[PDB]
Amino acid sequence: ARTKQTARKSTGGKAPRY
Amino acid sequence: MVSVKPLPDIDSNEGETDADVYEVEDILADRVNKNGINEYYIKWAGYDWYDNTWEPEQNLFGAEKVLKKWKKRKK
Repeated sequence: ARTKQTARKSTGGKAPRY
Repeated sequence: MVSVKPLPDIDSNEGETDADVYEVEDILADRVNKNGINEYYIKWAGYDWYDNTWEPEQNLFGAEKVLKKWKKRKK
């Protein structure tokens, strides 16, 4: 396999507005 | 009320955590907020080529190698 790095990625969020 | 305890709903075994981990191809740029959060322009592999976005260092807990490599070469 290719030696590479991975991380989370914050997949999700909400902007608090009205 | 009913008296029940939690279940092992989360796996304790190590394996495929892709659901919460995407590939880090490399860092493209960086930024810091005024609030005290540092962020980097990550090219996530495994996803679409145009998916790259800024993510906090906080999610880069595994990508310390590549990130610190970036920060070593670029301030």
